Amino acid sequence: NLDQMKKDFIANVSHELRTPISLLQGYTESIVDGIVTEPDEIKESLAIVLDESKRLNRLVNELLNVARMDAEGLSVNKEVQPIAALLDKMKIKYRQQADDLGLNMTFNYCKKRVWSYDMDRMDQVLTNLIDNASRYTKPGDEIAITCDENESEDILYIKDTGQGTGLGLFICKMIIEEHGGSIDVKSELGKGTTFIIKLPKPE
Amino acid sequence: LDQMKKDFIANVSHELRTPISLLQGYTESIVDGIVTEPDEIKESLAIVLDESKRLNRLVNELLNVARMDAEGLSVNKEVQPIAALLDKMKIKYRQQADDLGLNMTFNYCKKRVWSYDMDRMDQVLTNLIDNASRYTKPGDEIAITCDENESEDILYIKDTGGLGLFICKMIIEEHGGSIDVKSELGKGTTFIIKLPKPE
Repeated sequence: NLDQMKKDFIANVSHELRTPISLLQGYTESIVDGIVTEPDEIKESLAIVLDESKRLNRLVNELLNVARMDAEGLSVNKEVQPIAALLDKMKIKYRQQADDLGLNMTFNYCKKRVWSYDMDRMDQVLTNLIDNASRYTKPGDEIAITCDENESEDILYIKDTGQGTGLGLFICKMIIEEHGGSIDVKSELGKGTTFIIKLPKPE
Repeated sequence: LDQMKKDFIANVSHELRTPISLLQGYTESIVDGIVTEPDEIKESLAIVLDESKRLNRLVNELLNVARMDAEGLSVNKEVQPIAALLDKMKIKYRQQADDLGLNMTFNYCKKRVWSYDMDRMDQVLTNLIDNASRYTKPGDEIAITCDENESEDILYIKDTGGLGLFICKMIIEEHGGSIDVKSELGKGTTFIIKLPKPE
């Protein structure tokens, strides 16, 4: 039923991208065709144009990450390497967008831990999870990534204080399972959501 | 083919970035009070409008290709006229043919029943017309015409000018048909689709 998931994802994505385009087109045309005229209304219109343009950028980057994840398939080549190297990439990648969205992003208790993972594939996974949290969050919210371990497994928590579709998270689950690991989620309609990634310790 | 898809996404990433950067940058200069004089704002919003149209065209072309890949080789031909398909194309590209200054002509196609999967052929014709739209300029023409040989129905897509085309070929071959391409550098390209007659 992967095929149907892909169809429903594409259907949902089409709507989510067309809507912001139709909105910033209509507001722009409204100004250039002389329908909106009052300075306050021109300014409110342009603020929406800018907001929709930023939302489109975020939607497009999220979709392309899902596309790359899918195109790379199940190819996982784990290397023993610090987990902090991956989290530091996530930290620079989302530094500006966290500013923009008013989000506090934290990376906690991971210093000097050496894990076994595929950097490029886990980048794709963490991108999709952060992208997901960034959808459902508001200014003043937090996205906290925390490391832990049990006797056989390294553990990453991604927590936020926050058919259509699940594909992104379903591909994430496949990549993690190809690491020999697991992913679970807990969500409360209070508080927010936590993803739990477990990966086998380096042998 | 994994490198075809990887190369397509890389190309798509590059082409989407430009218009999105322009929309955001040229708008923000106005909201932040950097670009202020009426002449100036007019020229900036013309760019935003033009780039929003470009983005939309690109997004629709990409999602069509995604839908095509997602349905794989699923073809269920149904016996029905072709004019139903070409009517949807005419509607779907009416506004875009203005935006780009293109003349899209659809010759008369007698309403004999063809045999074809509407949604897969819609996808195919969308991709071929999208393709022609990116190799033309204002003034140019895209003309769709129907023909027949003894055992096949023939659609010609000719204009006066990767992965998408490859999947088009797969879909047409699953109809039991064939796709060919002809091009005289300068004059333009002709795609030739042959489908088995129903009867």
